Amino acid sequence: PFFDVQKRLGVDLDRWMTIQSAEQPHKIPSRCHAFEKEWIECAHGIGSIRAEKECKIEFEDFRECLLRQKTMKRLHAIRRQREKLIKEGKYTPPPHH
Amino acid sequence: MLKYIIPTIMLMPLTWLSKNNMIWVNSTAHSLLISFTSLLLMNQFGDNSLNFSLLFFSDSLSTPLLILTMWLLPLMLMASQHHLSKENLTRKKLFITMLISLQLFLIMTFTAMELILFYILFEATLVPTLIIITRWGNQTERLNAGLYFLFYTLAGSLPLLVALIYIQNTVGSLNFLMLQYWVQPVHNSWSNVFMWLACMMAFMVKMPLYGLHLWLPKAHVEAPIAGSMVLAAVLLKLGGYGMLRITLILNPMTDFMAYPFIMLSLWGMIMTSSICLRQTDLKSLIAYSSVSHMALVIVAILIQTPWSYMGATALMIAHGLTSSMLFCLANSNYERIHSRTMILARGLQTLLPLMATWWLLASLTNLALPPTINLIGELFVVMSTFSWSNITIILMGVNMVITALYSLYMLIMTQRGKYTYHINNISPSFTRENALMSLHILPLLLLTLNPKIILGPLY
Amino acid sequence: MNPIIFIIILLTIMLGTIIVMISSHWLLVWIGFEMNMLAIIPIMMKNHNPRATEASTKYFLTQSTASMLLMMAVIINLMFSGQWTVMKLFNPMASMLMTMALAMKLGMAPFHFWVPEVTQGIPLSSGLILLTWQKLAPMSVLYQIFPSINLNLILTLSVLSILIGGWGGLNQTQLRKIMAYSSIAHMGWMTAVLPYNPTMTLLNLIIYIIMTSTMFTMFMANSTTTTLSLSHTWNKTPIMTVLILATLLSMGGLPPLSGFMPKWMIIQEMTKNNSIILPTFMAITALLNLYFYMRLTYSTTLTMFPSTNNMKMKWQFPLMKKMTFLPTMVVLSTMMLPLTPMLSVLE
Amino acid sequence: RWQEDPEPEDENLYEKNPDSHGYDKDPAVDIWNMRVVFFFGFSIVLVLGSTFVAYLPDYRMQEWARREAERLVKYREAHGLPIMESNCFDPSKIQLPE
Amino acid sequence: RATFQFLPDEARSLPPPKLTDPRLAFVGFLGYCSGLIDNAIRRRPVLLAGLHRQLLYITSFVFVGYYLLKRQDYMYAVRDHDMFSYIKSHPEDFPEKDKKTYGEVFEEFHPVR
Amino acid sequence: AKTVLRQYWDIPEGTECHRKTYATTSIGGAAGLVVSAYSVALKTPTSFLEGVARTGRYTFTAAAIGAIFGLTSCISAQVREKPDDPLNYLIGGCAGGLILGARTRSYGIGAAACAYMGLTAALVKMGQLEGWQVFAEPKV
Amino acid sequence: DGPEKNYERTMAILQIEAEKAELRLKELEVRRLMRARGDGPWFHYPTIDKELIDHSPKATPDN
Ligand SMILES: CCCCCCCCCCCCCCCCCC(=O)OC[C@H](COP(=O)(O)OCCN)OC(=O)CCCCCCCCCCCCCCCCC
Ligand SMILES: CCCCCCCCCCCCCCCCCC(=O)OC[C@H](COP(=O)(O)OCCN)OC(=O)CCCCCCCCCCCCCCCCC
Ligand SMILES: CCCCCCCCCCCCCCCCCC(=O)OC[C@H](COP(=O)(O)OCCN)OC(=O)CCCCCCCCCCCCCCCCC
Ligand SMILES: CCCCCCCCCCCCO[C@@H]1O[C@H](CO)[C@@H](O[C@H]2O[C@H](CO)[C@@H](O)[C@H](O)[C@H]2O)[C@H](O)[C@H]1O
Ligand SMILES: CCCCCCCCCCCCO[C@@H]1O[C@H](CO)[C@@H](O[C@H]2O[C@H](CO)[C@@H](O)[C@H](O)[C@H]2O)[C@H](O)[C@H]1O
Ligand SMILES: CCCCCCCCCCCCO[C@@H]1O[C@H](CO)[C@@H](O[C@H]2O[C@H](CO)[C@@H](O)[C@H](O)[C@H]2O)[C@H](O)[C@H]1O
Ligand SMILES: CCCCCCCCCCCCO[C@@H]1O[C@H](CO)[C@@H](O[C@H]2O[C@H](CO)[C@@H](O)[C@H](O)[C@H]2O)[C@H](O)[C@H]1O
Ligand SMILES: N=C(N)NC(=N)NCCc1ccc(I)c(Cl)c1
Repeated sequence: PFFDVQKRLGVDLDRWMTIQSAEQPHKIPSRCHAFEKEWIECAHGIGSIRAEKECKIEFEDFRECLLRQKTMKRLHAIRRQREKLIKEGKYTPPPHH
Repeated sequence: MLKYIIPTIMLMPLTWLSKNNMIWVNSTAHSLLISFTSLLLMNQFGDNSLNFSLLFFSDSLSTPLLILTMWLLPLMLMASQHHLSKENLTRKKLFITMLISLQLFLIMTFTAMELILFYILFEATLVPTLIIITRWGNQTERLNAGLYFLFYTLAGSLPLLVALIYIQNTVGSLNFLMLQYWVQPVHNSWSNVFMWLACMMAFMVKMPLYGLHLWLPKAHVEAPIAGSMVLAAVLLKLGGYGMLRITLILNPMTDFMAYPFIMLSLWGMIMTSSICLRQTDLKSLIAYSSVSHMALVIVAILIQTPWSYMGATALMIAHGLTSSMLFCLANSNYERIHSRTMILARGLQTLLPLMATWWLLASLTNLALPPTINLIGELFVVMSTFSWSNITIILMGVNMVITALYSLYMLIMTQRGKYTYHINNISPSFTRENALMSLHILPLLLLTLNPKIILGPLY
Repeated sequence: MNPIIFIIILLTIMLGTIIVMISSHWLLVWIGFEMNMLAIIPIMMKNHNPRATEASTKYFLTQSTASMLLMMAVIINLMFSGQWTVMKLFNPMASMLMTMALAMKLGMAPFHFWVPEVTQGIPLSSGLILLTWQKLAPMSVLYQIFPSINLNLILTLSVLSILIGGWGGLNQTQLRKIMAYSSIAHMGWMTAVLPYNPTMTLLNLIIYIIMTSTMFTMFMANSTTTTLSLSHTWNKTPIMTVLILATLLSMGGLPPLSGFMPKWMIIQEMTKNNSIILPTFMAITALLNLYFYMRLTYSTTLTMFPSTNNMKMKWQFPLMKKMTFLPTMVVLSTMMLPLTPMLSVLE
Repeated sequence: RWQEDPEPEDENLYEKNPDSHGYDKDPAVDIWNMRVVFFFGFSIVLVLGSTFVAYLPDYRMQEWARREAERLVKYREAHGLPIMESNCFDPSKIQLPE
Repeated sequence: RATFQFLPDEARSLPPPKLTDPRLAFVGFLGYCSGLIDNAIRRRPVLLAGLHRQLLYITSFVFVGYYLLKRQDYMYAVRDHDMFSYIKSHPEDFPEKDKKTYGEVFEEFHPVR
Repeated sequence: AKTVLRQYWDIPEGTECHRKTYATTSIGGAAGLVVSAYSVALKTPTSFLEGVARTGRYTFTAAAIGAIFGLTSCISAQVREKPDDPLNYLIGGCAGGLILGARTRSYGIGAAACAYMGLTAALVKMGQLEGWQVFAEPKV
Repeated sequence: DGPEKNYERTMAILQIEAEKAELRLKELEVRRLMRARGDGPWFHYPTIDKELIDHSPKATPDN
């Protein structure tokens, strides 16, 4: 905040909703709760300039949880390789799949 | 410097609290008393400058300029109080306040030990100067003259501000004493070529340098007499004083960066001297005379020799009193005939015999008759430029000839010949006008008896 | 407008600005802008004439568009970081959209077209709020997001604002349009130094507000809105012409006045970072602002323009306008340079 | 056109006050203005200031330098040393490169 | 150091500005000028009118200026405390040089002929 | 713009002029289009055809200034065998100003352009040589 | 003033201006290092406060 009246007065106006790992109703956790907790605790107190490099691993995992871009790339590759073998007659899925 | 700054400020309460009919008497008397005490600044030493505090110091360069500045304030008050007689009382006090505030900025400008304090005061003098020209000038063109004066100066000053701040970043200080010991040489590069230009163009415009001088004849022709007096006597010398200080940190690059500006000055001085031979306006003639004289000062500062620095210091003081006298002389004619046309009123030596003596003395100093300090300054510069290159004596010689031609032409056209028949309001010279002229020429001629106190730090 | 309703609406303009400045959550920042926009519109329409209606409409369309880009940035930021904290943004596309969104809110070029028109179409008291108080909230956001702002984008906006503000004011005779283009020119200085030292952005912002408040208060004191109407002031109140002269020279940045202080400290910060060309270009271009300030001083103080016979009737009545804080503001606008080191209070 | 005041005539200060000094219209103020300019300008600044400058103590130590030089020449010539050496600084305190 | 505090507690370990501080005298002067301008714009006798009003202008300016000067001094003390502590924490970035005399350092000579 | 700017600065001065002239022309053409877009948007053309006419007039003028500067600056360097001399851009800059003056049928514009473009172009080469930063990265 | 007073007053002035000049240079280099490395009180851009996290057992175990 430009003026930190919330800290000066010790009143919580909006920071209860700033992060998804904050206290939720009935303790419902977000899907990326662990990832964001790890990132927040890694970067706590050292500043963004340091956190940008020293907490890169935690932030990258957190980003992967949020948007799942690497997982979708991986699944898109497997699904592509399956259609490659189905038409070429080189693989029969199992019954359970 | 507080023994001069504070009493200079106290002139403002004095003027505003004076009886309605005593504003000129009180301000004139007490500004003369301040001028008297300024002689204490001549406690100069052979090796060390006079360093009062972390803010202000006074060496042999700034001391004579300070004394010139404080002497000029009483003279400007005497010169203005006639044409301001019909002025509203409050607008008379505001006029005097502009002059007092100009003196204040000026004496602080010449003694600032830090160059960024020098810059602010150096720039601050614009406001009172501009207001004097545009509020109390007489013609329509005073408004255009104000704009040319303002924007010519600022075009150069703003680059100087960037350069000084860059210099403080890299060197760590702008204190002039510190710069003397921490100065490093400037090595060739396009980066330093423009650092050099930024450091010198603001001062070149104030001198002015030929080519960049067009603001000056405009300002003089439109300024009131007091404005013209301070403009020619002191404000031009802010360029010279600034250059004499900043060139310390521009070496050895000044060796080749000087060439374009020496060429402009050496040739420009002949061009502006010749312009004077065909001027129709008496004030404009004197304005163009200043450009020619200040061209020598620019050359002397740029060739960077002990003799040239002594010559430049004497030229600035000598020109200050002479050009101020000439503007005052032309003004006394103007207050009678209300025109600046040189050929309008002729043969005035017949009607005003004693004022014709002042015209003679002023002209003789302007052409540098020996042993006037006008000649001492001009001669020392010519000696040093001869060693810089022998061929410069050709251009120096011609300028001396043309300078005599227009100085005596101005004397002959206005003072000699037959009087103009239809002009019949040439009243006898007032005591105020004669005392004003003598307070210019007597100190100027007295300084010949003891010229070392106006020869600067290298004496 | 009922006086109580006017006070409630004014306090809501301030509450929306305050919410932006104290919020740690991007949603509450957006709410603050929306609340501020809702309250100011009736102040624009207060006099109910076609020009006020046009001004308010143009203002509403611009601010409402900026808020949608602002919220788009917040949501993109949420996708790529999963949080709402007001700080650097975590996506360059979000940074651009938010930066443009704040540029339109401030009226920086080339999003500037609304500022001259809206200012002209509303009263002087409303124009004062628009060109002063309304800058606080967007600047307070830039102050917090600058570590992720694209340098080329922000310096491009700053350069264009200084040029367009300077050129735009040269052709204006209407005082409200002169103030509008001056505001655009001054906005550029604030954002030009933001990447290097946000403390100098606040200094420029504070000094700009004091000088701009002083001018508007003096225009309101005499009910003047055009150059020629202002040229009669020497015949009514001579003192006010001297205050205008001192204030205008200050806005031009002339030493030893206060308005030189921000230009001076911004050039220092830029040179420390080896930025030499940009401050030089900025200082020279600011001479355009000085030019059309100097014209006003000529027509107002340094000459005496023709008057009218009916002007004599006004000699017999005193100034009744409140002119709140004008004695303090004018002194601050002019005589503050000796106290420049006090800028560390903003650190 | 407009309603304007005509240009006023020229006032010759000598008409009302043949003894005018050109300072003020009031003769008593005109005399005082003249007195302060002449007393403070000529009698004080120019006369006393000129006297003060003439008796300045050894402005920039030019006399001491002449006395000091005499002392050195007397000493050096008596002892057979050069009047002045080409080297300003003792070469033993210098360390050339290379 | 304290979040959104005008004067943190640690600022009390610094000496307060003197009541004869030259900077404070200037601020008081600005209040005097404001009082004069107030009389002038309202067409009252500038020096005489409303000395109670003129007193409050001087007093309010000096009051606010005293606290601004105290915070100003505090922020410069903090800057130096931060700067020196950082130098201590990173000796290898601020190494003490071996200081050569001018008799050893070679500087090139540029004649002014 | 970064891609086209990089290409110009990646082929050494005085070498492969044709490639240089393509880069300056590409920069010039883009600048002309940007000018046309705002001009058409803010000063509506009376007809679609005219708006196209205005677009081509500006884009050609801009591209010509770019090509002639790129041609002149490279050819002058190769001929003079002075690849890294700011004077080459001064020749190229002025030539561009003349093209602008010709396209406008105004000598006075041509005179002023040849000067200010001449200095500005020469100032750019010095900046490249000495590393002058226009949008300087924050450092302290 | 005698030459001795002015001489030694000058040394006092030079000491202050030299000390200030050295600090000005040191501050520029400290600012350069602090901004580049983010390891000092200056240029300390905020990160999310970790006291905002709730560590209580959640509705589901894997978090
Ligand atoms: C301190 C350190 C920092 C330095 C920064 C600079 C500090 C100065 C800041 C100035 C602040 C503004 C206040 C200036 C007070 C001016 C007082 C004044 O002008 O006199 C009042 C008078 C008004 O007239 P009136 O009230 O009716 O009295 C009877 C006459 N009719 O006025 C008049 O009647 C005059 C009407 C004619 C107009 C003449 C205009 C030319 C004179 C302008 C002088 C003031 C310029 C100020 C600009 C800055 C100067 C550096
Ligand atoms: C130790 C003190 C040193 C003084 C430093 C002055 C610095 C500038 C301060 C600016 C503030 C000045 C006060 C505000 C102006 C109010 C005065 C006025 O409006 O008119 C003059 C007035 C007399 O006229 P009247 O209106 O009839 O009132 C009767 C009271 N006798 O009232 C008067 O009797 C005279 C009141 C003062 C007149 C000031 C005139 C304008 C000064 C501004 C010029 C710029 C200041 C110099 C710049 C360098 C700063 C050091
Ligand atoms: C950055 C370094 C420089 C430091 C800058 C410091 C600036 C901030 C300092 C405050 C500036 C404003 C000070 C104004 C002083 C003049 C007040 C005055 O004399 O009022 C006279 C009278 C009203 O006074 P009254 O309300 O009765 O007093 C009780 C206040 N609670 O009735 C009147 O006639 C007053 C009318 C003239 C005043 C203009 C209108 C404003 C109304 C203000 C109301 C009173 C405010 C009291 C100020 C106390 C501030 C501590
Ligand atoms: C009123 C205007 C007055 C204008 C005066 C004009 C003066 C002209 C000075 C030109 C000399 C500039 O200084 C010169 O710059 C270049 C910078 O690239 C330096 O040289 C440097 O760049 C050149 C590239 O051209 C390289 O070949 C060289 O290896 C490198 O060291 C030179 O070492 C220096 O001698
Ligand atoms: C060391 C510092 C020295 C500072 C010296 C300053 C010198 C100033 C000289 C001015 C002296 C004039 O003193 C003057 O005396 C008389 C009597 O009291 C006053 O009063 C006079 O006013 C008018 C003049 O207009 C007279 O005609 C009248 O007889 C008388 O009443 C003047 O108003 C005052 O101006
Ligand atoms: C190394 C890269 C070099 C890049 C060079 C870039 C140069 C900059 C070009 C900017 C765009 C051209 O600029 C534009 O040219 C056209 C020329 O017709 C001018 O147009 C003007 O001249 C002609 C004839 O009068 C007409 O086109 C038009 O009626 C008139 O306004 C525009 O007034 C000008 O704004
Ligand atoms: C009307 C006047 C307007 C203001 C005029 C001001 C002119 C200022 C000149 C622009 C600055 C210098 O111009 C810019 O310098 C930088 C160096 O930092 C160059 O930077 C370049 O260096 C390397 C070579 O070493 C190139 O391979 C690379 O493409 C590029 O990064 C840019 O190619 C050049 O465009
Ligand atoms: N340049 C920035 N973005 N920040 C900034 N002001 N850095 C400079 C560091 C600094 C300067 C003065 C003080 I007092 C303090 Cl405590 C800290």
